[PDB]
Amino acid sequence: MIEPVLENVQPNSAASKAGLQAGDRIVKVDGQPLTQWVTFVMLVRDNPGKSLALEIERQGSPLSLTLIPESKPGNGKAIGFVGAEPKVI
Amino acid sequence: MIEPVLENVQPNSAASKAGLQAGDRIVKVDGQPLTQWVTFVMLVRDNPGKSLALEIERQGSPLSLTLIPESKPGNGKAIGFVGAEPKVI
Repeated sequence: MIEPVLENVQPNSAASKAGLQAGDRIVKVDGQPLTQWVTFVMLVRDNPGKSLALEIERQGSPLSLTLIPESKPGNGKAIGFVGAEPKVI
Repeated sequence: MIEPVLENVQPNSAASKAGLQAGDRIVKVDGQPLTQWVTFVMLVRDNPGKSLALEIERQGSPLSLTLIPESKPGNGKAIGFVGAEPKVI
């Protein structure tokens, strides 16, 4: 139900470094289409330090960006984080 | 599908101030039961600067905490943020 559309981008995060912005919609990761935030988050979690090739939509137009999921300060889990919050209905 | 269980808590956020920790499960907000992260996030979004009464579960035991959703630096939308990321399957 949560839409793959960014509400907020955190500073010095994978998302800011990738050039993501509030309002951006995640459309494809590594060529694979997605429609749910959880799909995107699962991929991010599973891929710390791996380049994900993103196709996003901004203002109805496509952009190709690279996102590399990172750890978070204070978190020692072997997972990647986005650095952004999603929009909710 | 995303579980109302925290994977990470951000510093100087509503969640850290509330005393929330990774692994905590959100069980009730203002007496109302929830089972999905989106339900919790909707409430947070809708309630900037309003005290939400949280019942959480940590290690299988209930705790009562207060959470006051806040804005994020650089975001001028009239909404509240949690200050945390959820666990995903």
